Parts: sequence; C-alpha cells; structure tokens
Amino acid sequence: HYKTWQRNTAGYLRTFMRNKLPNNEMIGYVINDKHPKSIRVACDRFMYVMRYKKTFRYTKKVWAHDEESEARLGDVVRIQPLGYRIGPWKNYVLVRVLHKEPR
Amino acid sequence: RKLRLHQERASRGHIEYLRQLERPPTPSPFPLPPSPSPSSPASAAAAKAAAFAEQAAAQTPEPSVLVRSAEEWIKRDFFFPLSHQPDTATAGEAARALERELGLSLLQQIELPGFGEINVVHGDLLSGSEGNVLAADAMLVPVPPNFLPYRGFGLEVLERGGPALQKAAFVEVKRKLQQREVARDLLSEGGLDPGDLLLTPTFGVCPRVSLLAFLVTPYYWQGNSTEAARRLRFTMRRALDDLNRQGPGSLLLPFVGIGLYGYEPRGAAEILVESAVEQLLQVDAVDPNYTLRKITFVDRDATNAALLAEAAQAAKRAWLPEHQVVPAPVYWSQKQRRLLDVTDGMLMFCRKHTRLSFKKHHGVIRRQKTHYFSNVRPFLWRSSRVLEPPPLLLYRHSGKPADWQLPARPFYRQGVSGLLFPPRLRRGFPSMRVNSKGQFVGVNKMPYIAEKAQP
Amino acid sequence: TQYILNQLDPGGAGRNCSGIGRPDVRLPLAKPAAPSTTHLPRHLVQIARH
Amino acid sequence: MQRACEMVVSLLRVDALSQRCPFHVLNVQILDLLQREGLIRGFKVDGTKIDILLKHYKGAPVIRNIRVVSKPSRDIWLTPHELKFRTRFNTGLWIMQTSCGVISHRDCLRMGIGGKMLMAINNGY
Amino acid sequence: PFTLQGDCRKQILEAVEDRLVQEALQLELRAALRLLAWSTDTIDGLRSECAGRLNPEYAYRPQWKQSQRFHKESYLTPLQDFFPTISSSRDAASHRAGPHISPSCAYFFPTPEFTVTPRTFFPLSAHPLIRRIHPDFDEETGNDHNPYAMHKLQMQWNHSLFIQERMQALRHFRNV
Amino acid sequence: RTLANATGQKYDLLVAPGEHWMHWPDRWFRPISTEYARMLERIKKKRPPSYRRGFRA
Amino acid sequence: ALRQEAGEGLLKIFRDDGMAVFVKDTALAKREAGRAAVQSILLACGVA
Amino acid sequence: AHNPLPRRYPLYKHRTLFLPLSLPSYSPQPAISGVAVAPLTITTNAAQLPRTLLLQSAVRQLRPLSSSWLASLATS
Amino acid sequence: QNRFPVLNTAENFRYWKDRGLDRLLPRVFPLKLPAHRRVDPLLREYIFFLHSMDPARFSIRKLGERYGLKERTVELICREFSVAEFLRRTELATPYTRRVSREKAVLRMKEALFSLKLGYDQLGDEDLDEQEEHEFRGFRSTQDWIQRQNIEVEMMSAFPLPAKRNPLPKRVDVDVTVHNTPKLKVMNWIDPNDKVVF
RNA sequence: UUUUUUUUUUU
RNA sequence: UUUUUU
RNA sequence: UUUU
RNA sequence: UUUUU
RNA sequence: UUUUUUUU
Repeated sequence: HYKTWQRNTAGYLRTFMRNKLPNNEMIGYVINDKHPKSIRVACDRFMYVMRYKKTFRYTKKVWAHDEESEARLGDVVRIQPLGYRIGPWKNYVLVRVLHKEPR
Repeated sequence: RKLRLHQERASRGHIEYLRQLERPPTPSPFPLPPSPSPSSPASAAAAKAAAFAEQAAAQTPEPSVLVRSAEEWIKRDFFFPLSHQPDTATAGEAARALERELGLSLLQQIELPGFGEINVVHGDLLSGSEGNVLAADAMLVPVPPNFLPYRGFGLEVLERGGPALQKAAFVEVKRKLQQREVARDLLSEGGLDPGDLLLTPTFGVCPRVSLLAFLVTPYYWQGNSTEAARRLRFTMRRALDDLNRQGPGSLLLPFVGIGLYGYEPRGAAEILVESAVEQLLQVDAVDPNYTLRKITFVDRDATNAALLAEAAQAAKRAWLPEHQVVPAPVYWSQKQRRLLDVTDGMLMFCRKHTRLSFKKHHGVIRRQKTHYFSNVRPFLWRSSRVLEPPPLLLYRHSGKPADWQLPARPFYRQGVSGLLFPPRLRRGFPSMRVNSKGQFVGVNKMPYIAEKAQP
Repeated sequence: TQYILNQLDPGGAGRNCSGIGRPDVRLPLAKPAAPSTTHLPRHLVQIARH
Repeated sequence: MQRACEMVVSLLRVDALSQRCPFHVLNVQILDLLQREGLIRGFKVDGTKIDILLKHYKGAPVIRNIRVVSKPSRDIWLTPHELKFRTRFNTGLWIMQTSCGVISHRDCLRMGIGGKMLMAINNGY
Repeated sequence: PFTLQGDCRKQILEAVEDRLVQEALQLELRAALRLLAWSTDTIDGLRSECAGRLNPEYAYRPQWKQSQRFHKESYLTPLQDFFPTISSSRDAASHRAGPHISPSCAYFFPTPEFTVTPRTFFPLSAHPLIRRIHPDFDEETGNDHNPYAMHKLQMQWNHSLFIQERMQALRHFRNV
Repeated sequence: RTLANATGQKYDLLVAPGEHWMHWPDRWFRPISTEYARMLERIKKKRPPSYRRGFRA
Repeated sequence: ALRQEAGEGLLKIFRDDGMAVFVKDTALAKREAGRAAVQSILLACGVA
Repeated sequence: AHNPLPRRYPLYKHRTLFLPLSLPSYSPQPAISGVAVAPLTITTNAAQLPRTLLLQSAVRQLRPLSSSWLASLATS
Repeated sequence: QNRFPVLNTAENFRYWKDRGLDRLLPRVFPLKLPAHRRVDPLLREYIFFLHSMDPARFSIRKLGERYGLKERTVELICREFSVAEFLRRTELATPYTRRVSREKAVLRMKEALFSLKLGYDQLGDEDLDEQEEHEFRGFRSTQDWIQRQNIEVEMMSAFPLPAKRNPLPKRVDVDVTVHNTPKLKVMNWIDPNDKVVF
C-alpha cells in the first residue's frame, strides 16, 4: 500500500505508466509451447521502493491461449486478460505476435 | 431588475467573485531560433524542435481532467510541456449564460425634485458632429499659460477654430491681466491664479454650442497627494460659483483634471461628482439665486466612463433618504428602542478594585497533539480556512436588502496568493464521471475529508 | 538626459515629482540662461505676437 | 551513461590547463550547456578522446564543487512542482535531461515539463 | 586624450568620419546594382578569374569592350520604391526608366536605399524590475523593445530562410 | 556575486537592487566636455535636431 | 504625433530612423493627398 | 491552537501587520487610460497602493463575455 | 569599478545601519506614537462635531483632506471622542478612573510627555494615499514567495529573450450573506472550483 | 483589551 | 497618617 | 463571577 | 465571606 | 489637577 503523498512523486508515476497498458495488456516471451493450443508467456513487471528510491524487476510467468498456434518458443507476444476462467491453466488470449524466431 | 427572489440574489454574488479572479490571457511572442547556432548538430536539432512546442503550449487550452484516462495524463506530462491555460483558469459557458438572463450583460442620472433638474453622466463625443449634444456653455481646461505644449483636449479645439477664435482668446486674456495689475497697484505674484474664468463666444467650433468658457486648472506634481486634492476642490468650487451669476444654466464640463497635469480616475473622480451636487443646492450661499440647474459630464474614453458611473452611485448614497443603507445588525436594534432607567444602586457590581488589566494566563500550548484532537478537530468541519463574511446591508425606510454592497473577503496563507503549477483537481464534476458511451454518470464513494486541504 | 533624471527621482503621471529638470521650473544655475521655450507651440506664439 | 560520470574527475582539477575525456555522444551535448554559462573556456574532439580546457580566475578555478545525482544503477525524476522546492535560494547549475533535448534547470521550470536531474555544478548542500 | 583641449579635438574627427562613410556606402550600392544589370562584359571577367585559380592554364584574357564616352552621372542616381504616382510618375521605381526590383523585396526593405538602423546599446531583459533600468524603456507599454520592429530584424539575419530562397531560384534557372 | 558574475558573464543580480554591478553607463562618451569655441563647427556637420522623446531635458 | 513649424505649405511624415515616407510638394485632389498618407504609414508598419 | 504574544521586555510597541505581495505577472502591461500601472519596487506593505487600486478596479468591470513563401508575404 | 549614483543599490540599501562592530553598541531610538493622539485635543472636538452634524456635506474622506488626515485615522478620532463624552454627560465615571489595559496606560503617559517637551500638533502631517517607494518593511519584503528564489539568473543577449511563466491566482472558498433575520442568519458557500454554476 | 454592532488583524 | 508632583 |  | 475610606 | 506617582 502507498500513502497519499507517495502517489504524486515522479518515481511512482513513471513506474505506473510502464506497467499500465491499454486493456490491461502485457508484454512477454513464450517459454513453453508443448501442450496443444497452449503457450506460457513470461511477462516482466516493475515496482517502486520509497525507502532507497530504486526500481527492480521481477518475472511473472502466465499461461495464454492461441487459436492458430502461430507463436513458438522464444517469441515475444502480446496478451490480453479475460473476465472468466477457461481450462485448468489457460487464463489469457493472444492478439498478435511481434517477433518470430527462425524455426 | 429588482431581484426579489432569494435565489436570484444569491447567484449574483457568485458571479461577482468569479469575475475578479478571471484574468484574460496575454500570449507573449517567441523569438525565432538562430540558424548559425554554434552548438553541436545533435543539440541544434533538439533546440529547434523545442521552440515550436512552446508556441503551441500557450495557445492550446487543455480539457477537463475527466476526459482522458489517468495514464494518458502521466505520459503527456513527460512528453509535452505544460499549457498556460489550464481548465481551472477561466469560467465556463454556464457563467456567461447566467449573466444574460440576470440583466448584467445613458449610464447614471441623479435627479433632485426642486433644486436640480437632472445630472446625466452620458459619455460620448463632444465635437462628433437631446442628452449630450445640446448646451449653451462649453468648458475647457488649458495649461496655466496661454500656450499648450502638447496633449490636452483644448489643443484640438483651439486649432479647429482657426485664427478667428484664437484672436478673441488673446484679446480677452490681455484685458483681464491688465486690470489685475492696476487694481493691485493703486490701492498699494505677478502671474495668474488658479480659479479664474474667461468667456469666449464660439466661432464655428460646434453649431450646438453658444459660449466657450476658459477655466484654468492647477498641476498635480506640486505637493503630496493630500495637498493635490485640496487644490482641486478650491478650483472647482470657485469655477462653479462664478458660472452661476454668469448666464443661462447649462454646464457641459466634459472632464476636469484629465490631460497632462496628472489625473486619478479613482480619487479625482470623487471630487468632481461631490462638487456638482453642492452647486445645485447652493449650500454655501446666504442669498439663494437659482440660475444653474443643469450639470452634465462627457467622456470619450469607455474605461473612464464606466468608472465615472461608480462615483455617481456613491454620491447618491448618504444624500437622498431613499438610498440610505444601514447594516442589518444595527437596523433591527434601532427599531425596538426602549427607555431604561438605571439608578445609582444598580452600578454597584460594575465597579472593580484593580485599576489595570491584562492576560493572567499565557496562551502557550502544552500538548500539541492532545489539544488538537480534543478542541480543534471536532470544531472543524471544512477543509478550507474561511473567515466570517461581512454583514448584509439593508435599507432604512423600506427595510429591504440593497443591490450594491461590500465584496467577498478571500483569505490567503502567508499573504502569498500565487500558484505557478496548479494541479488538476477533481472537483469540477462532483459525483459525476464519464461512461464508455460518453454519457455522464454518478458515483457512490465517501468524499475525502482533506480534499481541499491537499492542493 | 531624461533617463538619467528618471532614475535619480521617480516621477511621471499620477506621481508626486520634485519638478527638477522640467522646462517649467526655476533652478539655481551657476550662470544666467534663457528659459526652455522649445516645447511651446509655434503657431500660437506667432499669431499672438501681433 | 557510465562515461558521463567520468567527466567530473577530469574537469575538477586545480593545477592543470587541459584534460582529456573519453569520446561520447551524450558527453558532447553536456559541454555545450556549460560553455554557455561561462564555465568552460573550450573543448575539442581529438578522435578517441576529447580535450577540454580549464578556466581559472585569480588562481582558483571557476568550478569548485561537482555533485553527481543520476547514476547508471538508478534514475532520479522530479515533477515540475517538485524541482522548485529542491532548487531554491541558490546559484547552482543543475543539468536537466528533458524529452526535447538537454537544458538547464531554469528552462525546465519555464516549460513545465518533467526533466531528469543529471548532475550539479557549483552546488552546496 | 587626457586634457579638455585634446578631448574636444577627438569629437571633430569622429563627426566627419561618421558622415563620410555614410555617403561612400550609399553611393557604392547605387553603382553596384546598375553595373550588374547593364554591363555585359562583367560575365567574362568573373569566369576567367574563377577558372584561373585552379591553374594558370585555364586563365584566359577576354577582349573586354571598346572604350566609349559616358556621362559618369547615371550610375550615381537615387533610387526609390514608392507607390504614389499621381504626380506623373514622380518616382517610378529606380530612376524614370531604370531597372526595377522584384515585388517580393517590399517586405524586409521598404526602400532600396541604404539607411541606418537605431541599434540598441544595452542588453534586454524579461523581468519587470530589470526593464526599468534600460535607457530605451517607455512607460506607455512596459517593454524595452518593439516586437514589430524586432520581428523583421531576426528574419533578415537567418541562414536557414536564405537557403530556401536561394534554392528555389536555382531550380528555376536550371529548369528554365 | 562579484566573483561569480565576473567569470559567469551573465545576469547575477539580487532582488532588491536593479543592475548595480553590471550597469556601466558610458561616462566618458556622453558627458564629454564641449567648449564654445568648437561648438559652432559641429553644428553644420552633425544631424539636425528633429526628435521628440525628452521632456525633462 | 504632431509637430508645428513655420507655415509654408509643408507636409512631411518621418519615421523612427529618420526617413521620410511621404513628402508633399474639384475635391478629387484633396482626397488623393490623404489616401497616399494612410497607406504609406501602413506599408512600413504592417506585418503579414 | 496557539495564541502568540510577547514574553520579553518589549511588551508594548507598535506591531504593524505585513502582507508580502510579489509581482502579479512578469509580462509587460500597458498603461490604463494613460496611467502607468507597472511595478516599480518589489517591497509592498499590507495597505494597497493607489497605483494598484486602479488595475484591480478595472478588472471587475471587464465582463466574461467576449513558388516561394517570401513572394506570398509581399503579395498579401 | 562601476558607476551607479542612486539610492537603491546594494550598499545603499538600509542606509544608516550598523555593519560591523557597531551592532552591539547601545543606541537610543525615537519612540513611536499614533497620529490620532498627537493632534491637538481641541481640534478633535471640532472634527467630531462636524461629523455628527452633517455626515453628507462632511464626509469621512472630505473632512480628512482639509486637516491632512487619513481615512482610517479620522475614524478613530470620532469613536474615541464619543465614548469620553458619553461618560461625562451621563455622570457615570471620570476618564481618569476608567478601567483599561496596561498597554493604553503607558500610551497615555507618552502622549502627555510628548506635548510637555515639544507640544501638541495643530495640524496632522501625513499623506492620504500611499506611494510606491523603495523602503525596507520587515524581512518578508525583499523575498519572492512565488518562485521561492533570492537571486535571479538570466541569459545575457541583445536579442529578445523569451518571457517567463506568469503565475495564476489562488482559488479559495469564501462566504456571502443572502438573507438576514433577527432569529436566523442564512449564508451561501461559494465554490469557485465548481464548473457548473447553476 | 470596541457604549449605543451580532461587524473590527483590537495589541 | 509621610514625601514628590501640569 | 469582577456576567449563574 | 464582607464592601464607596 | 483626577482620592496622580502608589503596589490584597
């Protein structure tokens, strides 16, 4: 939790903007594409510390869904959240693929 | 006119306060970037682009905070400069529309039955070619000598008339000057004295003017402000007095004090207005000789005209019984009057033994936190420091509130009342937000107790 | 000359000035000199001389 | 970014006339701002290194104190309304890195944009 | 100079020098524009010297032209660009029938004659407190400079604006 | 102030006074002495006086 | 501004730098004289 | 939650109230009706000066309501 | 080193001040006294009379111009005079035996001593209106509270320099009176931050 | 520590 | 209860 | 209560 | 508590 | 000039 005066500093606002995306979108790279029509997207987030005034990074691995199964391992993609639960692990939907690794 | 409903009067004060805080913009010009900049190419390109951003920054008012998302705002602050016309700078269209209906969007007339006909303050051109373009005695305010160096209303008048008018002016002054010398020599400051008058028939200056008086006026740089005001009153009174037993009663004094001798629309204005009324009534006269029953003021300047009107209002007060205001707290006290008889024995406890008095307990606080949460927080229900407003002024005879009264009394912390980087407050749409469709919808949340205390 | 006098004594419209340096003022000059008749108009003086 | 912080050691010398400095794109832009204020007599890119002259007055140099705020391991950012509180009642020179190039602290407040405090020149506490 | 007598003499030299330079420059420009529009032999001379700089072998001596008598007065005639012509062509551009200037030259320089501008001698400022100290500071506006006058001065001294104008003319000459 | 201004060659003025250390009026060019023996020679060479910008002169 | 001078039929309008912009030597002649003066001052004062 | 008062020898002396007032705007303002309203000095007391009283008086009166490029410049 | 013959320079600021070892030296200073008490008591009666006679002809401002008195100072003369006379006519108590704080008692002694040495003033000597002048009034006068800076730094150049950012007025809440009755007082709360006027 | 005031930077 | 004192 |  | 010496 | 300096 952040105090009222902690929500107006440039350090916190800058971190917020980086994390914040349209439709709560995220950026990550796929690390597992073994199961059919399934890909695990590894997203990286950021956080601010009001004590030492330094920002660190922590990975957030999540599961996604692909229709055409165009994405492959080691390919940065875009994910979008959803207001339901489908499958045991599936919690995201693909939109597009930015980069493609050769084979 | 004559707002009788309480709601109409309440809204009048709101517009007055907002108008004072509103200030029109003043975009400043920006110099062109220099082409032969000695800086490196990397810095030269950045500097050239930044110049254009500043130009549009001060010429692009921003919309309401609620329009765009929070995220958008943060990115814009770090990508573009800050505009000079924030949404919380000028009033919206709602304020302008209200003034149209309330009636806030010939100036004054002081009428006295029996003494003075009318006192119209209509402002317009004098020699442009009825209210303000028919009289028989025109006024003039030349320099102490008979030669105007520059400026002055009379400079134009004299030149317009040509040599025909000028010849008559120099003859009249010559005879008057000689008479003073002989009169002051046979019976026993060789220059003129402020307060003299000279008559000059019109020579085609204005078809609708018969006479043209020449009243000298003093300077303002001599002495302090207190002495300058005293000098102007003496000239005014003498001028008016002489005019009385001169001819028909029709005064067309445009504006005295204006020109190049130093003028003050605030102070000088009150002198003139206040002087006019006395002439009409002829207070300072043992033998009343009602000759002068028409006084008017003419001003070309719009700004000045407006100001003049204000003075008129003040003049009307404290003179006519129909416009005598009185504070409400004292008005009611004066109505329920009683005669109380106090005997000698009733003042026994009033007297005291000690002669002097002073505070016997220092106001030094012991506990800053314990006292604050016991006798400060409970007694504070607002997030802003507001002082007691002034009392309401009511009439004496009718006993109804008047239109013009004292203004608001805004308070500022430490005296400073200037903000360079005002934030985007959320108070523009209380309990209202924008939906996905674009419509206006309400909210259900507890308001912040320190919303106004966190600018 | 006008600028130098302004700094030494602030004076203009709506302000009480000392009147030092103005054409219409007497000063204790070291030697006699004629008044400053340059600011007077030429049309009114010529017609008034006759 | 690392090479930027290496310029303070070379420019902060008393008994010297000219000192070398590694060549960098960002370093070239910084020297331009300092020369405008009259802190550096001049500089020249000698290829792999930049030769920067030193200014002196009555023995003592014009530069007496250098403070590095920004570091490669982190990033200091201040809002337009917060920079004024930090910088007040002082004659110091703060290098601000805004989106529209590099400018001093005085110009950053004029535009009202959020800059980045890089280094301090002639600064006290 | 140090003495009063010596200091006064310096004023005389400065007064005559300031007037002579103004007249010399004014007449110098008059002969420069007319020569370039009438003398046709100047084209050969310019190319001969330009080509000879690289090597003497490319330098050639042109024939110039046969000497002819002249009035030696037409090259020093005043020239003006004024619209009023109700007096039977009072000015009519440079001379009565001399070469004319382009319409685009009526923006920066209203007249072709070389005049003198009243350049300031003190620095400008933006703070109200500092503007009161500038000598040229009128109280009727609160500013120490005229924005309209200074706007045109900056445009004249601008290399970026001149490059665009020069490039446009070059393309027209090459194409047609 | 006198130290920084000399090397900084930039506005280094205070708030109360106005341009006290930087303002250097030309006291050896404008107030130059002039004698009546040589004044008549410069009247026909200098620009004639045709201006209106000074009243207190 | 306006400056008086010996009456000789002269009417000249000078600029700030000391350069004249309009030099003067049934009712058509009178109107033309004033028309040239209004446009002359605006030519060297207007900014497009 | 405090009542300041003197607690020293100087217990009875003139204590005038001071209200600091900096410049309202740094832009150059023109003269209103010929009367200059520019700021002369930064030191301002609580009492309003007559020069400033004119500007504020007029403020309330104002109502809220209301080819080549070089060749083209000369042509227009 | 520089020429600046004026009375608003850094060294000329706060003239006749101890700068050095003379700060600790004891020095006597004149004792201040309000203007409304230095005037002749006789004239106070006269002034009061006029005011109470005809407020219209003898307004608060016009009356103070003849005698050279400020609008605020003249108001106190009538108020202080009224109470003194009221207790005498009604035979309530004498002015000397009147109860008052110690701050006024010392003031009365100074007023009597001021006249015993010099004498009462027949006419006031003060300006009705203020004048913008360079003077030292406290420590809050020579400071900029908007930008919070003491030293202004600007670029030196002959060409026009871009102007600075102008400040905006501070919007604060105020109160006004609409209806006033003996048994109730209604007031309205104004919020300038509200976009909708209604 | 304000007579007629419930107003007052009282000091 | 005395002394001083526009 | 030198305002219960 | 008492109260014009 | 008032039981003023003077003090439950």
